[PDB]
Amino acid sequence: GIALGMIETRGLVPAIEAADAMTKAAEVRLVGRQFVGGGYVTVLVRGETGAVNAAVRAGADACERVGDGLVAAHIIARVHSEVENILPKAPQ
Amino acid sequence: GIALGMIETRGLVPAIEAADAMTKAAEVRLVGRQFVGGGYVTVLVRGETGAVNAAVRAGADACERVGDGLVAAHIIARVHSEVENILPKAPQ
Amino acid sequence: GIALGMIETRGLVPAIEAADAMTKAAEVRLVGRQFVGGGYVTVLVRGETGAVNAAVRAGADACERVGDGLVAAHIIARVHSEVENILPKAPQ
Amino acid sequence: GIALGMIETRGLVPAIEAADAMTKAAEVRLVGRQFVGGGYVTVLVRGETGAVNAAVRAGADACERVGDGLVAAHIIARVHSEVENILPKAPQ
Amino acid sequence: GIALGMIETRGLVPAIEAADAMTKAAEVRLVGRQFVGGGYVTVLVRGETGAVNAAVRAGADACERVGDGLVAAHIIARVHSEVENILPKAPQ
Amino acid sequence: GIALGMIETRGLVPAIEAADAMTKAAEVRLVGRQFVGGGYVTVLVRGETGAVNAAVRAGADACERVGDGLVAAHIIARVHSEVENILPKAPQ
Amino acid sequence: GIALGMIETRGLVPAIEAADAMTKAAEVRLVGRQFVGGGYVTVLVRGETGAVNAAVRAGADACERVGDGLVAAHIIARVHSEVENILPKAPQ
Amino acid sequence: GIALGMIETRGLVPAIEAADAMTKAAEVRLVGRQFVGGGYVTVLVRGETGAVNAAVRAGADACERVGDGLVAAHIIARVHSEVENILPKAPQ
Amino acid sequence: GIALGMIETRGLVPAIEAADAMTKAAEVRLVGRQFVGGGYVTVLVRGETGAVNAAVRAGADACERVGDGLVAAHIIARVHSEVENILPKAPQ
Amino acid sequence: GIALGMIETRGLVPAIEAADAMTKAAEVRLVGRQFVGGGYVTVLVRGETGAVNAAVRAGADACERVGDGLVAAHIIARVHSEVENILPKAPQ
Amino acid sequence: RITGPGMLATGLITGTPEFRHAAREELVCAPRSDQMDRVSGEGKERCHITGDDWSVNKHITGTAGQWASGRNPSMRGNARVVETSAFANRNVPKPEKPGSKITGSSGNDTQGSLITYSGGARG
Repeated sequence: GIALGMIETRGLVPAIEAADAMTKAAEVRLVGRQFVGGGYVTVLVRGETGAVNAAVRAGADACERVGDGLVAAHIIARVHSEVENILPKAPQ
Repeated sequence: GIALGMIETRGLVPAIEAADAMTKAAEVRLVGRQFVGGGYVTVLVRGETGAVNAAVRAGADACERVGDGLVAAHIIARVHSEVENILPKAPQ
Repeated sequence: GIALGMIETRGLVPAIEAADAMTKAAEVRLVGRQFVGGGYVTVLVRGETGAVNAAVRAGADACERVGDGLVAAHIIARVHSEVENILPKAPQ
Repeated sequence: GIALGMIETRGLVPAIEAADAMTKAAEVRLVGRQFVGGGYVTVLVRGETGAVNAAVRAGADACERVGDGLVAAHIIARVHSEVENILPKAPQ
Repeated sequence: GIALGMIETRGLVPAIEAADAMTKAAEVRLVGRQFVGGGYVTVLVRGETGAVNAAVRAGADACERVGDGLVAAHIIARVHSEVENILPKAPQ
Repeated sequence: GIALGMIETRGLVPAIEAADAMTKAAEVRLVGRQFVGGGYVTVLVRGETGAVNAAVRAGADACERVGDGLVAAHIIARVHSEVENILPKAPQ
Repeated sequence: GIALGMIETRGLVPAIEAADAMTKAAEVRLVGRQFVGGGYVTVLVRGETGAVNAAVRAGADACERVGDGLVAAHIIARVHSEVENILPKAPQ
Repeated sequence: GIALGMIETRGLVPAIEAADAMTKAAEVRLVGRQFVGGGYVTVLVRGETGAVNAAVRAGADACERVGDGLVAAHIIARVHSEVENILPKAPQ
Repeated sequence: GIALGMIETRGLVPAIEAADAMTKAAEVRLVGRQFVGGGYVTVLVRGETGAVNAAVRAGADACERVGDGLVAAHIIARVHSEVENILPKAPQ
Repeated sequence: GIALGMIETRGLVPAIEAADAMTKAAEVRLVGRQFVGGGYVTVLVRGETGAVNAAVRAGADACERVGDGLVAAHIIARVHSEVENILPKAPQ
Repeated sequence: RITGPGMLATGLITGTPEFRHAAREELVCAPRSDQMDRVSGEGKERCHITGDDWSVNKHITGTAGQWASGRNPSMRGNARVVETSAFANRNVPKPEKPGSKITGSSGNDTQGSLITYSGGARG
């Protein structure tokens, strides 16, 4: 799957809950968790477009009222080949 | 040892007090402490579902009145396999 | 390419969307993504002057409503040779 | 000395003043300085409960009016073994 | 020349636009770009006292309305030898 | 000398101005410049009590109006032996 | 394909029509038909999340006006291992 | 486990959605799915009391609006040893 | 990819725009561009059901106002095996 | 160059005029002339984005009142590699 | 009509298929308090240096103003800043202060700074 679904949150607790609901809610692999600095934490997954749409929706709904809350929940069905250089491949 | 209890605090002093209260209240292991950045600190514990419900409540009460305070108290009863990657296994 | 295109955002999700829109829109190379700190994420692209102008406009419009939003979208047709030392060469 | 005494301040200047006041007040060991992020700087000491009760109080009184101020002053007479892993054992 | 001129900005984009404007405006050599943290980027140049002043004023005007704006603009005609140790020499 | 003078400022431009004023005013030695995070930058000078007291007073006036201003200006005539571990030995 | 799409109906005729509409509409394998009792017949299909979404929409649109009608159309993108032993494993 | 959680729904589409939400929410083993007849499908999960509470709450919430609806959601912390005879040990 | 998505336009310039938007939007393969004759040109892509949906929406939106315009934008989740013979596999 | 500029007209006379004005005006190579059918003629040029933008504008103005006229005038700064398969490489 | 993971987060998700909008968008130096200078050291303009100084009036044009800013095109966006930091959290809402009721010679100062023991109790 090449689709990218990213959910951004203020703090880590909303992000881990978002990642939990995201993965439970469809076929998606948690490729990365990035601390953006200033609080923002981004959890991003990869999978087929239909699966990523369901995963992102589940994550945004689940983590909306956890801690500070959801900042962004975005989907890119096909990230350009250049953008792959700035995306994590396996979770860390 | 599958339930995940996460406490997020503004600063490290409330985080350490929350960690102390959480480990003292129930039979939970302190998996890790994370500096999310921007002043956030998250302490995660793993244990039985009942033990993590008691520990989180005990931790949340303790760190509420210490410094800037508690941002979030969350429980994940069943944690997906993928999320385990972004979850620290032991405290550095 | 000599021209430099810059898009700053508040968060990583808008930065990825901006970078994706920039690269898709025109012939630009994603030289680097930088975490400035305190929630700022800056994406840099290099290309011919015409391409960078088209890419930066696409990036600003693409990420305008995504996440916290866009901070700056800047174009530099030709940087002074001194500035070349502080610009990333390849992303990482 | 097994008790823990933590002081969290907004900036390094009150932290160093707090650190100096605590070590000068009683027989305690300065075991860590932690840049939590976003300005928070935690300085924590280990010593006897009486020695760390008198060190933390002096430190708090000294760093309260210095710089931005004092965020928290905390004492844990008995530290759970699990929490000992997330506590510094020597200055960074 | 040895006079030092620094411009501080919120975010990297105004920092790079400043550095571009100062280098192009007068006979100054860029010597560093520091990520202070919290979304602050400082660009330092060196040159003759008159040249540095002309460059810094041009840079201030240029980055004043780019992104999140300009925080500071400073020239030190002669820098004490001690402050040379906390100043970057060549951009890396 | 063992007297310690610490000046905290929001940003780096005030810190460099503060350090320059301090080292020029009295016979103090600049031992470090710490990026606390959250924007704060702390410059530490070591010298004789009389020299450090003069240096800090000059520094506080010089950087008060530069950039976002001054956060703290502190003097410690004698620093405890324990604290000197958490104090930089020389600038980097 | 691990996504599950279910379409309950009142009577068997709308169920068979829904089963035929769903399989024809997209790439979904018809896992089974269960007589729930009380005049409810459920048809379950499996496949990719995108395929199941197309199939379920087609099935619901086909059985809406057939006989007594539609009771439920649901799409589960990911099915937990526990729910497997209550679904009809054999296609026939 | 000893805790018993039951959710009754009108049809098998509302029951499967509950069963998926239950087992996903907490570590509850799905013991039975009974066609009571007349269009009632009952799902019983067995687990720890804390786990079952989370499971039943998650299960009831998920299928309240799925299909004809949720009839009831009932948690029994421990059933009388006599009532164990009328409970399903494993799913059909 | 089984799923098929066809966009038909009056002329070739809108067809090329639709093809570019489709292939950029999601992960699809441009299997053929057919000159129907009489002004119509049909660009059809193959991919997964989810990707194909996102592709055709972008293609329809992109080529709507280019040249004469758009004639039809059709999506088929899975064509019948017989229709596979009258479908291109690679562009002429 | 990779930017693609396509001009479509009713008849070959305006199409040839568009090719002449386009190639004369800027530095773009004429890559293809296509007879779509039904009277449409498409002339394709490839060059740098700035070069292509001037050429398409010149061609459109030139063929606007020659014969039946200008159906379209489109620029694609970067064409997806998939669409490269359906584009002519050189003229007939 | 059709339930599933699609119905969730109706407003939150921003993505490719439907979110994408369609066919639309006295003293020599001036008073220190009443003065603030662009350049802050050495190039400070507060003090009225009289003579052949490096200052430039309105008559002269170049090297500053529109001749620097106008070179590079720029755009600006109203992104939302919370500024989460120790300084910003200096006014964070807080729970009621702990109260000490200990009745022994405890060195219990209830007028000083708040020193919280385990549980958040004051001491």
